[PDB]
Amino acid sequence: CGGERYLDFLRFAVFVNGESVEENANVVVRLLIRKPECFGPALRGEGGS
Amino acid sequence: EVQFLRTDDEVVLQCSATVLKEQLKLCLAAEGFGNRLCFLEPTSNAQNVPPDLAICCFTLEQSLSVRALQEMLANHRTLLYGHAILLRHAHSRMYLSCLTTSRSMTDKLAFDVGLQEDATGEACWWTMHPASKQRSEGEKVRVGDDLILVSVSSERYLHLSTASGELQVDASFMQTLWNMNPICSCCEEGYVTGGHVLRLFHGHMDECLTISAADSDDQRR
Amino acid sequence: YGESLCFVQHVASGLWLTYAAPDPKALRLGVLKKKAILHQEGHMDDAL
Amino acid sequence: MSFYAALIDLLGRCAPEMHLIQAGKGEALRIRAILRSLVPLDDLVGIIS
Amino acid sequence: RLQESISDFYWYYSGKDVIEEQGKRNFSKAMSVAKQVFNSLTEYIQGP
Repeated sequence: CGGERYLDFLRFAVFVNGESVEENANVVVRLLIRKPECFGPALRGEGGS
Repeated sequence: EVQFLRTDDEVVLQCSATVLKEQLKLCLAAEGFGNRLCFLEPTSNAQNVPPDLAICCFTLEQSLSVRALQEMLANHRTLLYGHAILLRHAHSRMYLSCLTTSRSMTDKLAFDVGLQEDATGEACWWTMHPASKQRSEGEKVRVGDDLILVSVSSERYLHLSTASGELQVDASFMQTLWNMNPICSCCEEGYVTGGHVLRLFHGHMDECLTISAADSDDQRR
Repeated sequence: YGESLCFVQHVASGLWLTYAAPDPKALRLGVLKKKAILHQEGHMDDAL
Repeated sequence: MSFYAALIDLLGRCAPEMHLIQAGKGEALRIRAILRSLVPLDDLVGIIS
Repeated sequence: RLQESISDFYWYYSGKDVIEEQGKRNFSKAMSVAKQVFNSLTEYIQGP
């Protein structure tokens, strides 16, 4: 529940007027992969469904 | 005097693992011909079983900043943290790369680490990052430092995986500390050095030390 | 003071003062503390 | 379900625009490759099905 | 840190044939700061 609320904020930061803001999109993706736990128990890599 | 890693130097990528409370040191190795994938050669038992170091040596060909790498991709330096390095396999003359395939079943987000025939593309470039707060970006990389290698193309760490029963190296999102132990920096003309392949001649270039030919009765021993 | 880098060694055993390399899954607990141990090899950043 | 739907929505909006991919920009291609690795195509079809 | 930033800025315009107006203005202010740092370092050691 808490994670979804932060996800939609990043949705508005990277997508403006129907186009993707590449400056923000690249930063968010790199930040997300540096902390893989942001993807939930799934998409965890090892031991993750 | 503090040793600094420079280009054209031969190094070995060495990591550490825990096996039955024992610290086991492993070197990244690859055959090149017939098998592109990289494996781990143990070296802690070199007293009793010599490791196969002929396929563990890599040459630091280039070391560039991220912007310089981007510019050169569109078209003896000292190693600095945050730079991108190009590792060439000493034996097969191939380049260490983050392969797009994945033979592991435990990690779905991991990629195989292997050798690439050419240095083209960004899949064969790795960025060095400090493992601890002791070193910062832009500082010189010193011998014995723990490094964090990140693939430029895949944004994944050079990871040692212990999920299976064996020890395997792959490109995952979990970091792993590596040591770039130097092998040789600069060799004078002539002046035999360790790790070379040579012949031992007896007299005036007439007889040389050798074993029996193939399919011989003495089992070539 | 503040310039010399010192490695602490136990005289009787020869062990070096270093950290314990904290096990993962403990970072979520907020434990930035690293347990100090005496080890035969240690690490390169053991200087104090 | 809402978390992963929000997560997939965020990653989808982080994808580069078509004109960047057609231009062959290296950064755009790298980002799309990372996104494809995170979310396999078969899982997308399975959820829709 | 300033030198590394200037080096990165050069690589950004290395491919481009001509540096545009905004890039030149940012280069000018970076050089002005670099002049002061060099002058400050010079004042530290002179005397000598």
